[PDB]
Amino acid sequence: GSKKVSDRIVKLSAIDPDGYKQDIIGLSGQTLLRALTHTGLIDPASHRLDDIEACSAECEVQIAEEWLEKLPPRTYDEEYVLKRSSRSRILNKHSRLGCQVVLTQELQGMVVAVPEAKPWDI
Amino acid sequence: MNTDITALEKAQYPVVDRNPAFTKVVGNFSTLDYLRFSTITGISVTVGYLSGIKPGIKGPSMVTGGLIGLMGGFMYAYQNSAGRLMGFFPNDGEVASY
Amino acid sequence: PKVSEDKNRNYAVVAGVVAIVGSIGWYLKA
Amino acid sequence: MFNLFLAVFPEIFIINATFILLIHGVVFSTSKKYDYPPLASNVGWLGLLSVLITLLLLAAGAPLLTIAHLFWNNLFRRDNFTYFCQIFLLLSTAGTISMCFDFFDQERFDAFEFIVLILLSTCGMLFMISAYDLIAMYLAIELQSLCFYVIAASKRKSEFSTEAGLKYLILGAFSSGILLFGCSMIYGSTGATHFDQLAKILTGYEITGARSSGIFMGILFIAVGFLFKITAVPFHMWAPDIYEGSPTPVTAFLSIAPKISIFANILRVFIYGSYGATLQQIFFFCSIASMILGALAAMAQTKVKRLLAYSSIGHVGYICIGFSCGTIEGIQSLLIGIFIYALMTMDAFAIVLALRQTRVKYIADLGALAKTNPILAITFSITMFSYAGIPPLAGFCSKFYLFFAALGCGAYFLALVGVVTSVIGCFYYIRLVKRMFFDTPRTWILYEPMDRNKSLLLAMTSFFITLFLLYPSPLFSVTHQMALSLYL
Amino acid sequence: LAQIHASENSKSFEQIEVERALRKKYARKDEDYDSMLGITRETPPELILPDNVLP
Amino acid sequence: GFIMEFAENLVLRLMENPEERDRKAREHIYEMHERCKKIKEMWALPIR
Amino acid sequence: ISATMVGALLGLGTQMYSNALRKLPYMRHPWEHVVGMGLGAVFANQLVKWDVKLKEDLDVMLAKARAANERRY
Amino acid sequence: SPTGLPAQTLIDRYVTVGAYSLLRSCTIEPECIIGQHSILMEGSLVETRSILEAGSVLPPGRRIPSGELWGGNPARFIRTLTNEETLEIPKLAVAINHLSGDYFSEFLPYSTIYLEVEKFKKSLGI
Amino acid sequence: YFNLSGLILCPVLGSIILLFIPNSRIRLIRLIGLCASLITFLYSLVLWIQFDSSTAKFQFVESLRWLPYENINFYLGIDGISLFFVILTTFLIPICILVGWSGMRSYGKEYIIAFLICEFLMIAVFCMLDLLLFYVFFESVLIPMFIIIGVWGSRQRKIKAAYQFFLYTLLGSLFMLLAILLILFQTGTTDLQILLTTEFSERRQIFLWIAFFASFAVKVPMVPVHIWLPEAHVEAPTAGSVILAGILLKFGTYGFLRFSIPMFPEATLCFTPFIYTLSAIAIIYTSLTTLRQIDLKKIIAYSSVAHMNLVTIGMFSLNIQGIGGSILLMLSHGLVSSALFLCVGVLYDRHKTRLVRYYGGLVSTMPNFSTIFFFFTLANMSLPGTSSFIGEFLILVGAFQRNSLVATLAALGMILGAAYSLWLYNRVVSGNLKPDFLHKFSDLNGREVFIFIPFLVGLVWMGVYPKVFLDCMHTSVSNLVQHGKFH
Ligand SMILES: CCCCCCCCCCC(CCCCCCCCCC)(CO[C@H]1O[C@@H](CO)[C@H](O[C@@H]2O[C@@H](CO)[C@H](O)[C@@H](O)[C@@H]2O)[C@@H](O)[C@@H]1O)CO[C@H]1O[C@@H](CO)[C@H](O[C@@H]2O[C@@H](CO)[C@H](O)[C@@H](O)[C@@H]2O)[C@@H](O)[C@H]1O
Ligand SMILES: CCCCC/C=C/C/C=C/C/C=C/C/C=C/CCCC(=O)O[C@H](COC(=O)CCCCCCCCCCCCCCCCC)COP(=O)(O)O[C@H]1[C@H](O)[C@H](O)[C@@H](O)[C@H](O)[C@H]1O
Ligand SMILES: CCCCCCCCCCCCCCCCCC(=O)O[C@@H](COC(=O)CCCCCCCCCCCCCCC)COP(=O)(O)OCC[N+](C)(C)C
Ligand SMILES: CCCCCCCCCCCCCCCCCC(=O)O[C@@H](COC(=O)CCCCCCCCCCCCCCC)COP(=O)(O)OCC[N+](C)(C)C
Ligand SMILES: CCCCCCCCCCCCCCCCCCCC(=O)O[C@H](COC(=O)CCCCCCCCCCCCCC)COP(=O)(O)OCCN
Ligand SMILES: [Fe+3]
Repeated sequence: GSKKVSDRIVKLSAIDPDGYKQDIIGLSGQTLLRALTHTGLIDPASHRLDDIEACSAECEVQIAEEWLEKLPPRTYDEEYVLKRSSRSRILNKHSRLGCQVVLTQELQGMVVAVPEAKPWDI
Repeated sequence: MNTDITALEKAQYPVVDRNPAFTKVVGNFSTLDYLRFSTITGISVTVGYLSGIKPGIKGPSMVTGGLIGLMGGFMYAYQNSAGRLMGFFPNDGEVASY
Repeated sequence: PKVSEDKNRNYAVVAGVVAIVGSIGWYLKA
Repeated sequence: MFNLFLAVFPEIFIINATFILLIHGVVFSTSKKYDYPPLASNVGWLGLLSVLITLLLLAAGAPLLTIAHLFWNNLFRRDNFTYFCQIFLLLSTAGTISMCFDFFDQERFDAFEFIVLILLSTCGMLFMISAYDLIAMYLAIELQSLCFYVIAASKRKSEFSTEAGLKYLILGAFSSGILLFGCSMIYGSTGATHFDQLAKILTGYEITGARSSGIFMGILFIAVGFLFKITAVPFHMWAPDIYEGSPTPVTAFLSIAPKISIFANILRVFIYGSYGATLQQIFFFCSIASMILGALAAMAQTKVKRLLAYSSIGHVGYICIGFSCGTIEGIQSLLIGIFIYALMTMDAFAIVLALRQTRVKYIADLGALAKTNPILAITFSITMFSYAGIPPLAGFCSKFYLFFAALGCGAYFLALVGVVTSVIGCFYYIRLVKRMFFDTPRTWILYEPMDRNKSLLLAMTSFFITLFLLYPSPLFSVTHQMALSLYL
Repeated sequence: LAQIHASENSKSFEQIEVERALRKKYARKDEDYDSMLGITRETPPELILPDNVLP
Repeated sequence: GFIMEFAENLVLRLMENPEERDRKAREHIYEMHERCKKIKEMWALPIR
Repeated sequence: ISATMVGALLGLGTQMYSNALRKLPYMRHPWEHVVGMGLGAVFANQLVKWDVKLKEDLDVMLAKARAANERRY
Repeated sequence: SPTGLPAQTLIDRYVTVGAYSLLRSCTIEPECIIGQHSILMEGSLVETRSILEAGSVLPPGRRIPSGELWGGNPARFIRTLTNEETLEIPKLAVAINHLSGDYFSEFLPYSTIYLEVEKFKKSLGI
Repeated sequence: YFNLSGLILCPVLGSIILLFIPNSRIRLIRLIGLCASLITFLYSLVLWIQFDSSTAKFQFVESLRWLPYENINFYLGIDGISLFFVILTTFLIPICILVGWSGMRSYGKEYIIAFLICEFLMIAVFCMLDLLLFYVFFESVLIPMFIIIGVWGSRQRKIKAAYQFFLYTLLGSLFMLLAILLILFQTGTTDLQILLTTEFSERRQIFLWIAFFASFAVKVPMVPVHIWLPEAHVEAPTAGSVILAGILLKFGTYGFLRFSIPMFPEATLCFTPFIYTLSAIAIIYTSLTTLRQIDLKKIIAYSSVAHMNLVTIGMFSLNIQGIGGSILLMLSHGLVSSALFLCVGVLYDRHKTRLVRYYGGLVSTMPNFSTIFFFFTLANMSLPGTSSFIGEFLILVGAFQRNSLVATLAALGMILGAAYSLWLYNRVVSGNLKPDFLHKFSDLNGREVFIFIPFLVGLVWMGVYPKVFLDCMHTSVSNLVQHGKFH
C-alpha cells in the first residue's frame, strides 16, 4: 500500500578474497553487480555498463552449489566470457557473471565469492 | 678530407660564389633574412613563456625556448642566404653587388 | 602605479611584439 | 667544409633540439626551488615547436638537400621522393604530439622523456627515408624500434603496457634478426650493399639464365622482415595485443609514422628487387591474407582499440594490393592510400583520445552518443564511413584507385577478394554507427569536453575527409610526381 | 560542520586564488613519477577537511 | 503590355543559342577523345 | 568562387566546428574566428598555387620519362 | 539512509524537479517529473517513467513504482499513466533545457563588475 | 542564366545555414528549411521553361576538373529524361518537410539536414553525365537513407531493417564499380558522350552488362533480390519512407536508360528474354504475395514492386513508345506511391497500429481522407483517365509489338492489381465500424489536405493531357532507341 523501499531489499553474503564475510544490501529487479557496487568491494569504474557485450569477466563472481539451481543458466555467451577472458581457458562451473544475474525476492541470503580483481585499465 | 660540393639539380639563377665561406654568408644576411631570423626567435620565446606557467618554470622555460628558436632561426637564415649565394634561389640582390 | 614591476614578463611581452612585427614584415617584405 | 651539411641540415637541428629539451627537462625536473614540477606539458609544447621549426627548415630548402650528393652518396641519397615523404612524416608526428597534450594533464602522466623519445624516433625515421644502403636502413630501423619498445611500456605500474612492451620487443628483435640475416646473405653473394651497386648487378639478370640460392633467399628474408615490421598476415603474431596494451597516445603514433617510413624503405628496395618472382607474389599472397583476416577478425572484436588495430591490418592489406601491381599507377595508388589512411587514423585516434577522458574501453560505452554530444557523434560516424570506403568521402578515393591499379595489372582475383572484404568491413564499421545513433541503452555514460588541440585537429581532419572528392588534384599530382621520382 | 563553511565563505581574494591554484595542482596524483623522482607529494593542510566531518 | 510580350521574349532569351551548344559539344567530344589516347599512352609507360 | 571566399568560409566553418565540438556556444571568441578566416584564405590560395606548380613540374618530368622510353628503338 | 542504501542523491536524465522540491538523500530514475512542493526524504526512491503530483510528501524509505501517478500529503496512488502521456516527460525536459539555454546566452563570461570594483575603490585611498 | 550549378548549390546553402541554428529556435528551422526546399523546386521548374526540347545533344552542362589530367571530371547536364526526374525530386522533398511538420520538435534540425542532403544528392545523380561520379553520387544516398531509417524509425526492429537495405546495395555497388574500372582501363575516360562512341567486344559486352545488372537489379526489385524493400521500407518514418519509393527506387530503373541501353546495344538484345522471364514472373509472384498480407505499409510497397517490374518490361522492349511509356509510368508511380504512403502514414500518426484488422469503417468518419484514399487507390487501380494508365498502356503496346507472350503476362499484372488494392480499400475505409479499438479519431486538417492537392492536380494533368511530358522528350527517346545500328 504505502510502497516502502524495504520490500524489495535483498541481502547477500559477499566474501572478499581475504576470507571476510560482508553483509551487502541490494535491490530486487536490478543486477547483482549493482548490488555489489554500493559496498565498493568491486570498483564501479571498471564495469559501469550493464550490457553483456561490455563484459570481460571483470564482474565474475563465484557462486556456491546450492544457489545455482534457482537462477537461469548461462545461455550462449555467459560461458563464452568465462572461457575467453580467463587465465585458464576452462569453465569453473561455480562462477557466473554478476552483470547478468538479476536479483529476485527469493534470492536472499545468497553467498557470492568475489575473486581477486583483475586488471581492467587498458 | 676530400669534399666535393655539387648539386644534382643545377642552380637556375646565376651561380656566383659556388662555395661561399661561413662568415661570408653570415655577412650576407639581408633585411628579410634578419626579419625571418627574428620572428622565429620571438615566436619560440613567447611559446616557451606561455607553456611554462603551469609547472611554475616561468623564466628558464623561456630561456630554453629562446635557445631553440635562436638556433632554428639562425639555421633558416643561413640556409636561405647560402642557397641564394650558390645561385639556386631568386637573388636580384647579389648580382647587383657583384 | 606607473611600472609593471616584473623583470620576467616584460621580456616575454617585448618578444611577443617583435614576433608580431616580424610576422607582419615577413608577410609584407616577401 | 660547412656547406656540405646543408643536405643533412634539418636533422642536425632536430637532434640538437632534442638534446636541449633533454637537458632542460632533466635540470628543471629535479630542482627543489620549483618543488619538482611536472615538466611534461612544457617539454611537449617545446617539442611541437621544434618539430614545426624543422618542418619549416625542411620544406623551405626544397632546392637544397641535393648539394654535395657525391660526398653523401655512400651514406644517404635524398631525391624528390624522400623530401615529400619526410615533409609528411614530420606533419604526422607534429599532429600526434599536439594530440597527446591533454593526456599529460588529466591522466597526470608527467614524464618528459616521452616527448624526447618521440623526437629521437622521428629523427630515426628521417634517417630511414633517405637511407640508401643496407646498413643505414637497418641502423635507422633499430633506432626507431628502440624508442618504440621503451615508450610502449612507458607506464610501469600498469599491467597491459609492460606485457605488450615485452611482446613488441621480442617480435621486433626477431624481425630485425631475420632482416639482418637476409642483408648479410645478399651481401656475401653479391659483394655490394649500396643501392646503386645493388640495382646494377642483379637488375638485368634475376632468374632468366640461371639463379643463385643465396641472393633469392636473402631477398625473401628481407621481405619477411619488412612484412613483420608492417604487421601483415601471417606476420602479425602479436600486433593487436601491442595496440591494446600500449598507451593510447603511443599507439596513435605507433600506427601512422612507422608505416610510412617502412613503406618508403620497401619502395626504395623495390627499385633493385627486380626479380618479379620473389617479391610481388609474396606480397600478393600476404595482402590477400591480411585483408581476409582483418575483415573476419574485426567483426568479432568488442573493444575499441582492438577493432582499430584489425582495421589497420586490413588497410595494410589493401595498401599492399597497390604495391603488388608494381607499376607507376600501382605506386601512385600505394602512396594515395597511405596518405588517406594516415589522415583517417589521426581522425580516429583523435576521437579515441577525446573519449579517453572517461575511460572508454568497449564499443558499447559510446552508446547513445548522438544525444549527449551530437556533433562528435556525426564526426565519428563520418570517420567510420570513410573507413568503409563509402563513396562521398575520402577513404573511398584511395580504395577506388587502388582497385583500379589492381585491375591495371590484370589481377582479377585481388579485385573480388577486395570487394568481399570491403563489404564485410563496411558491415562492422556501420555496426559502430548503429551502437551510437539507433540503439539507446538504459545506462548512459557522459563524456567531458576535450581541449582545443584535439578539437582543432578533429575539425580540420573532418573537413578534409568529407570535402576531398571536390578538389583531389593536388594529392594525385604530388603522388604521381613522387612515384615517377622513385626511378628517375 | 558549520565552521568549515564559515571559514571558506570568509576567505580573502589573495587567499582564495592561492587555494584554487593549489587545488588545481593537486587535483590528481601520479605515483609513477613520484616514486621515480624519489619525492612524495602530501596535500597541504589547507586543502584537508577536519576528521570530524568525514563519515 | 500583355503576357505574350512579357513571356515570349524572356523564354527566347533564356533558350541560349542551340547551334553553339551543339558546336561546343562536338569540339568537347573531339578534344577529350584526343586526351584519352594521351592518357592511355601515359599508362602504357613501364615502371622501369 | 575565387579560392579566397571558399577559403575564408571554410576557415570560419572549421573555427565554429572546433568551438562547438567542445560543447561551447559557436561564437565564443570572435578574434580567433577572424584569424581563422584569414588562415583559411591564405591556405586556400597557397593550395591553388601549389597545385598549379605541381602540375607544371609534373608535366615537364612526365615528358622526360616518355622521351626516355621512346629511345628504345 | 534508513533503507541501508548509499545515501547519495542522484538525479538521472530528463528529470524535472519542480519549484520548492526539498530533495534530501533521495534517488530518482530517468523521466521522473516531480511536482511543486515535493519533500523527497532520505532513502526515498522514484522509479522511472513516473510522475509525482504537486504538494506530494513521502516519508523516508518510501518508493514510487514504475510509470504511475502519485500525490497527496502522504505517498498516495492516484492513477496509472497512459502511453500517450508518458512520452511527454522527455519533451518537457528538452523544452526546459531549451529555455535554460535561452537564458544562458544572456550573460557573457568574466563579468565586468571588476571595473566597478576599481571605480568604487578609486573614490578613496587605494 | 538559371544553370544547373545553382540548383545544387541552393540545398547546400540551406543545409549550411541550418547547421549553425540553435535547437531552441524551432520556429526558424522549419521555416527556412521549407523556404529552401520551395526555392529549389521553383529553380527546377524554371529549367522546364528554358529546356529547348529540340536538340539531340545535352542541355546546360557544367564541367569541373576532378583529376590532374582532366581524365575524368564533374560534367553536369540533362538531355530529355533526367529533367522530369529532377523536377519530381525537387517537388517530393517539400512534401517530405510538410508531412513531418507537426512533430518537428522531437525530430530537431537533424531531420531537415538529412532530407536536404539527400535532396541535392539525388539532384546530382540524375544530371551527372560522367559515369564514375554517377556511381559516387549513386551510392552517396546510402548515408542519408541509413540515418533516416535508423534514427527516426517507427519501431525498435529498425536495426535489422537498415542492415539489409545497406549491404544489399553495397554488394551490387562494388560489382558495378569493378565494371567501371574495366571500362575506364579499356577506354581511357568515363565521359558519357565519348564512351557511347567506343567499339566494344561482344564477349566483353555480356560481362559488363551482367556487372551493371548486378546492382541495377537491386534498385528495381527483381525476383532474386527484392526482400530488402518491404522489410526496410515498412520500418521507416513516413516523411522518409515516402522517398524510398519516390526517388530511391528510380535510380536503377533509370540507370538502365542512361548507362545500359545505349551503352551495350548488342548485349541487351542478347539478354532480352532473361529480363522478360524475370519481370513477367515478378509481376505475378509479388502480386500473389501481396494478397496474403496484413500490414498496411507492406501492401503498398509490394504494389510498387509490381509496378517497377512492369516498367522494366517496357524499358528493355526497345521502342520509341515503350521507353516514353516507361518514363510516364515511372513519373506516375512516383506520384501515386508517394501519395499512398502519405495516406497510410496519416493513419499511423494518429493510431499507430499499421494493421488492417484494427482499421475498418473509416467512411462513416473522416470522409475527406476516404475520398482521397479512394482516388489514389483508383490511380493505383490502373484506371484510364489517370496518369498511370497512360503509363502501362504504352508498356503493353511496346511489349506486344516485340513479343506476344510477354504482353499477356504483363497485363496479368494489371488484372491482378484489382485483387489487393481494392480489397485493402474496402477492408480499411469501407468496412463495419468498430468502437472497441478505434475509440476516437480526427480527420485531415489543413496540412495533409494541402499536401495531396499538388498530387491530385499533377495526377489529373498528366493523366488527361500527357502531351507536354511526351512533347518534351520525344527527341531524346528517339536518339536512345536508335543507337549502334543504322537501319
Ligand atoms: C576542400 C573544399 C572544396 C570546396 C570547393 C571545391 C571547388 C574547387 C574550385 C574552386 C577553385 C579554388 C580551389 C579551392 C580549394 C579549397 C582549399 C581547401 C583548404 C582551404 C582552407 C579551383 O578552381 C579552379 O582551380 C584551378 C587550379 O589549377 C584548376 O584549373 C585547372 O588548373 C590547371 C592546372 O594545370 C589545369 O591544367 C587546367 O585544366 C585548369 O585550368 C581547377 O582546380 C579549377 O578550374 C577556384 O579557382 C581558383 O584557382 C585559380 C584559377 O582560377 C585562380 O588563381 C589564378 O592564379 C593564376 C594562375 O594560377 C592566374 O593567373 C590568376 O588569374 C588566378 O588568380 C584563383 O583565383 C581561383 O579562380
Ligand atoms: C575602436 C577600436 C577598434 C578595435 C581596435 C583593435 C585593436 C586590435 C588589437 C589587438 C591586440 C592583439 C593582442 C594579441 C594577443 C595575444 C594574446 C595575449 C597574450 C597574453 O596573455 O598577454 C600577456 C602575455 O604576453 C605574451 O606572452 C605574448 C603577448 C605578446 C603580444 C602582445 C601584443 C599587443 C600589442 C597590440 C598592439 C598595441 C596597439 C595599441 C592599440 C591602442 C592604441 C590606443 C600576459 O601574460 P600572463 O603570463 O600574465 O597571463 C597569460 C594569460 O593569462 C593566458 O594566456 C594564460 O591563462 C596564462 O597562462 C598566461 O599565458
Ligand atoms: C650558450 C650555451 C649553449 C648551450 C646551452 C645548453 C643549455 C640547454 C638547456 C638550457 C637551460 C637554460 C637554463 C638557463 C636559465 C637559468 C635561469 C635564468 O637565467 O633565468 C632567470 C631570469 O630570467 C629572466 O628573468 C628572463 C629570461 C631571459 C629572457 C630574455 C629573452 C631570452 C634570451 C634570448 C636567448 C638566450 C641567449 C642566451 C645566450 C646565447 C630566472 O628567473 P626566475 O626564476 O623566473 O625569477 C625568480 C622566480 N621567483 C621569484 C619565483 C623566485
Ligand atoms: C476512372 C477515374 C476517374 C477520375 C476519378 C474520379 C471519379 C469519381 C471517383 C470518386 C467518386 C466518389 C467516391 C468517394 C468515396 C466514396 C465513399 C466516401 O468516402 O464517401 C464520402 C465522399 O462522398 C463523395 O462521394 C464525394 C464525391 C466527390 C467526387 C466528385 C468528383 C467526381 C467527378 C470528377 C471526375 C473528373 C472530371 C474530369 C476532370 C477533367 C462521404 O460520403 P457521405 O454521403 O457523406 O457518407 C459518409 C457517412 N458519414 C456522413 C457519416 C460520414
Ligand atoms: C583540407 C580542408 C580542411 C582544412 C581546413 C583548414 C582551415 C585553415 C586552418 C584553420 C585554423 C583555425 C585556427 C584558429 C586560431 C586558433 C588559435 C588558438 C591557438 C591556441 O589557443 O593555443 C593553444 C591551442 O593549440 C593550438 O591551437 C595549436 C595546435 C593545433 C594542432 C594542429 C597541428 C597542425 C599540424 C598537423 C596537422 C595535421 C596534418 C596531417 C596531414 C592553447 O589552447 P587554449 O588557449 O585553448 O588553452 C589550452 C586548452 N587546451
Ligand atoms: Fe560483466
